[PDB]
Amino acid sequence: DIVMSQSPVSLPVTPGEPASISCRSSQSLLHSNGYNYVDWYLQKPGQSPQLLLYLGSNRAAGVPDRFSGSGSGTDFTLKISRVEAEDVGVYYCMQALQTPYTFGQGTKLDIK
Amino acid sequence: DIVMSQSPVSLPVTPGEPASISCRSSQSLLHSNGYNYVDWYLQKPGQSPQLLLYLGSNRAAGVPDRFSGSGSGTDFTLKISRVEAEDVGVYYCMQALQTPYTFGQGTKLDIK
Amino acid sequence: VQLLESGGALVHPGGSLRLSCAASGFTFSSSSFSWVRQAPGKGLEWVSGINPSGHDTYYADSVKGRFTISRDNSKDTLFLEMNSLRAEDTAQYYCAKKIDFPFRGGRRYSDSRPYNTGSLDSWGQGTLVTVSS
Amino acid sequence: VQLLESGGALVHPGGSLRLSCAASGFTFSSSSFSWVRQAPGKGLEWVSGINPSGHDTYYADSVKGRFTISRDNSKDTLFLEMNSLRAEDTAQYYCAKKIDFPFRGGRRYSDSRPYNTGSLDSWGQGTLVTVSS
Amino acid sequence: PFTLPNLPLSSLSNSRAPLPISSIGISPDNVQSVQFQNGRCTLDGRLVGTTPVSLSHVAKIRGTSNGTVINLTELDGTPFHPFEGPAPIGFPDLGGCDWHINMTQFGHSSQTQYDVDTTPDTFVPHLGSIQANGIGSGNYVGVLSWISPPSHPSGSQVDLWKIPNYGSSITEATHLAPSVYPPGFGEVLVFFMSKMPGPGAYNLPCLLPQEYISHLASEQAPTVGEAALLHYVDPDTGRNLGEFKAYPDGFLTCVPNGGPQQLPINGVFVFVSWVSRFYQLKPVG
Amino acid sequence: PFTLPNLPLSSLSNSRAPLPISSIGISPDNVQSVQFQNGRCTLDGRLVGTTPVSLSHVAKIRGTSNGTVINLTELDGTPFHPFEGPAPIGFPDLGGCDWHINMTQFGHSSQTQYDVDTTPDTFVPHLGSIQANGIGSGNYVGVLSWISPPSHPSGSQVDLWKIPNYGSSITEATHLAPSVYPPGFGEVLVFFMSKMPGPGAYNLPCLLPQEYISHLASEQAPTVGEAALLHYVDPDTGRNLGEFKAYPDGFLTCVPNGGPQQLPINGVFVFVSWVSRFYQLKPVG
Repeated sequence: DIVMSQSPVSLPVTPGEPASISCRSSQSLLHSNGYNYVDWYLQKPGQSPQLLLYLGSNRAAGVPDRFSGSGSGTDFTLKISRVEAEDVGVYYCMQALQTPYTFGQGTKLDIK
Repeated sequence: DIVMSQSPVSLPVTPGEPASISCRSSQSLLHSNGYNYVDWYLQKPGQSPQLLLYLGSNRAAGVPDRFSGSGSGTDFTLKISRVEAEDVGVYYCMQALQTPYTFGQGTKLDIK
Repeated sequence: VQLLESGGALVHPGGSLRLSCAASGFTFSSSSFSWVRQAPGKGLEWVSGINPSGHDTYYADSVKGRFTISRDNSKDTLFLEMNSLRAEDTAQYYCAKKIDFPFRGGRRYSDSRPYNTGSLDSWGQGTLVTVSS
Repeated sequence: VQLLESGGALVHPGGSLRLSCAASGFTFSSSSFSWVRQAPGKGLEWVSGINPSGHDTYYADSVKGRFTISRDNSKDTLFLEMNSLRAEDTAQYYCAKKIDFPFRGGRRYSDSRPYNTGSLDSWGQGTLVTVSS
Repeated sequence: PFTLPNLPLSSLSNSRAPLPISSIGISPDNVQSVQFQNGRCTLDGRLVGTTPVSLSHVAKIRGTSNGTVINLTELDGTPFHPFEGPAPIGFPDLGGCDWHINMTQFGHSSQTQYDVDTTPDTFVPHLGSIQANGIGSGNYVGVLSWISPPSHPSGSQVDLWKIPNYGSSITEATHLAPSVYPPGFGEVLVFFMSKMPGPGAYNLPCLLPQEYISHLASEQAPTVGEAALLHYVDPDTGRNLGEFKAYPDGFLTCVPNGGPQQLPINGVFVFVSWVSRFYQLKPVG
Repeated sequence: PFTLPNLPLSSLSNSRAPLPISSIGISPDNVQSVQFQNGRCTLDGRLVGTTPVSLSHVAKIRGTSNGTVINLTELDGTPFHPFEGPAPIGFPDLGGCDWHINMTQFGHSSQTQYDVDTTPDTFVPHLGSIQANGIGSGNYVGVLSWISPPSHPSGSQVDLWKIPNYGSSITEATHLAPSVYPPGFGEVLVFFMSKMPGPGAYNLPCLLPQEYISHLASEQAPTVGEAALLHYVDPDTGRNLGEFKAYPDGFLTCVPNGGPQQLPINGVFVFVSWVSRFYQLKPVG
């Protein structure tokens, strides 16, 4: 099925500086409706996963505007405009196009 | 058109004793729907007329159950079960079947 | 339902007048109205009537052709203008709202019900029109 | 949306267990759910999923035929029973509600919209299932 | 053609209070018949009882309070005659519970709480008069907000399967809507349950959603067989979830298997066909 | 077939507040376009803005208050994403006025008043958060009860022809419903006016009654010409009272003669035909 590779395994960043987490899918996540059925989840250390982005670029309930979804087709980028201290954790790119829903290995976004 | 005669011209009654005011129409006030399109209005001394009964026997808003409508076809009876002091006045039987709406000469219900 | 009438004044025989009935407290646009008059010492006599849309106006034979009933749905007003008055028209004029029945189903149901029924549930207090010299 | 899960306990290899997810604060009857598991130190892995009517259940290939997902719409509960457990299933199990989109027009409109979309908006805190001897 | 609204039940409203529908359920085994007055629109659109055509009238009272009695009017401001039904159109139909109504006025500020006990002798909505219970003088429009355990008889808990005593004692014809019974045959009545605010898990049952009532009233289906077999289709997938039957007095019945409380609320009642009233239903599931 | 509800307008409801319809009117000459978000259902049933399908959602907010901010949810309890429209479905659409909302809870007593100012910076219903303004912590469902003159800018009086600033500043796409204009040709927009409770003669305009919205949403008329010529028939008599035209974005327009404020409210909009958008209307009367 769909395998979601991510890059990098760890992304060291300074607070405030925009970070780019790439995720590449083995199949194209462009649906006919024009939306990219890729979700970006944030599992913080010690908590249950929470939906940050869905459908490529759309933000979920309570997601600040610093989280942006870019890219399409097969490669997508989570862009954090101003990395805060609240954003540390494991970011998973989940394919949402079809079951079994496959998550990526995750990028451990850590701050400098 | 419709002429509504009433009887009597004056009805002297004692408070509490049931009074019968007859009204006779030149045309039959029985409609096809089964209702008698005759209304009973009470004009008290010095006030605007108020609808007591409509459609033969139905009571209007705020009419106590002592006012009853009986009769049919052409002759109808306003029956006051227990005449009080609030009921003194001129009772008109208005034909409501067709325009011009003709009122009867009225019975001046007076109490002994 | 409150219906307030105004405009009654002494009119020269043959003059003119205009009685207004301003309504408050209910949907005026959906209520039929009627003007009735009571001569001094005589019984009630029904003068004219108007439907909600104002296109159907009915007149008594004694005032047909001289009185005109109309309505302003915007300002919630009912109107009766009087031309060529006679001493016979000396009377108190009431505006009465005809009885209404809630919707209760539609025209397949309501054409077998007694909803027209002519009856006047609410009345105003009337304005006195004395036609004299 | 609160989803509370319970039932996780140490199970003999090959035993059975039953994890329940009780929902409160939303119309449970109209929400799709999914069970996902996180092995200790590994990434998230999606286990099973169920629709609102409960007649459409989807399973991961590693648990197909051994886990059973069902739902009680009356008591607002979601259920995952586990039979013939293996040490590979040692994991924390979350019940997640799939995203919903308001009605917004009907099926002529919504079949061109991305409403299925798989995404899990709300998650429970998971119950730990350790399969050991 | 007879049609029911093609909208999910989650998106419709209860017919006895202005609330969203939360479940589909059955009656407790102690309750055989129910006699709701609101939510009573026959399948040919003949509204009976105190049921209005729009939700802007459901569970609303309008009238003039004298400080001691609220003289009820219709919601359009015109006077009320006992001729129509047991109470003004849209009057609340919740028995076995105390009403609480939010009251406002055209032209003024300051909404006010109106607590209504439906047991006492002065609660005679058929004579066009309910008790004021402290509501100041004036013309008011109020809507039902939340409910409570009844004040009499004290100790009884909420039984939303009853209707309030509308007064109208022995002599008069009460114009009450007739009771609706389970059509026998191992068939039980189905009720659309909406969560009422109140100190408990109050599931208010209604026989039809309000949008159903408006669709049946505006449509006025000329042809009614003995019953209308319905299916409860899931719109995302298109699989039938269980068959119900609508009787001409305007209710749905089904035979559970142990269900209808197990069905989701995001489905759509599609009118399937016209069936006889002896037609055997498959159990829910 | 495209159909509008065959119910009198007196019996329907406004689409921006749960209220009965009282008049049909036009806009003041200073207002050319209006941008209502509720009451926006195209003639093919595509609900846009924050318009719900039932009146049980109109002018209602549900959310969890932290004591400082009400985190809005959808009325079904599920979380809200800015993806749908400018605010949760059914969010109040009254601009130029202060809202007042009656708030209740499932499981508790004691309805509570919630006064809402729609001007301040913390009123950002697009980010799923409005100001609590004293509402205690917890999950609440509230309905709009009455309105008031705005608190800012002080001195301005009620202008129900505007919509509240839904936040969602420069960068984002606001999902606001597009403005609706008088199509020209001397035509002016027609608004269903319902009396709102409030310290004045507040006539709230809506483009379509709510039952119209539900009928168009459930029907999903496949075929839409350029416009839908309507007549406003008086049901008791059957005489046409004046022709209107419905444009596909879901509004009615007419040429007054001096209207449409002169028409009664007990009529019924019968869909007459499909016309072009240049089709000339007869003046009202």
